[PDB]
Amino acid sequence: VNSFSGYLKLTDNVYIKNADIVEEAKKVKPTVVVNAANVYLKHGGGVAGALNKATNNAMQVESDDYIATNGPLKVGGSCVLSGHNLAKHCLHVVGPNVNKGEDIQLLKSAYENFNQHEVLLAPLLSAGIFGADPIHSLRVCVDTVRTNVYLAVFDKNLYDKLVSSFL
Ligand SMILES: NC(=O)c1cnccn1
Repeated sequence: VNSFSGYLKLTDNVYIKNADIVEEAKKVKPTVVVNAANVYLKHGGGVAGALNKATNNAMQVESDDYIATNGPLKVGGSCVLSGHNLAKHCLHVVGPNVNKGEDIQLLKSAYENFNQHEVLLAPLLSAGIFGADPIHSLRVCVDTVRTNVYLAVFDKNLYDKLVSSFL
């Protein structure tokens, strides 16, 4: 049993809810929250901007030190950093950004990072300002992630479309 509440069960391991991932993280304090990161860990907008704002910019300070030491992530890659006030850990995962012309086939590689964690609170990778079709992102998630993932969808309209179109 875990603390996640109000989720619709899509599969054996994938759950979904219409929710603000910041508000959900603040309530649950999950072991892992996933950030929709870019390779530079520049948390300017979308899930990343909202998560970083909720940490009072501590996520960005930590991230800048990580990049200064290690250099940029790969598209499809990830790193584990602090979850600050939101979670124990933040898994920063880089999905392809369609608005930068990145290979959508890298979305499966991105979701494979989730398999290193038994339970996660996450957004749909490459959705929102990353430009991918969120229906596609949910299908790749279900077909790739084997660990238990609780998906928070910010938009109510999109949530209802994801549920009502789910195969
Ligand atoms: N939870 C949010 O504030 C958020 C903002 N932008 C995109 C997705 N989620």
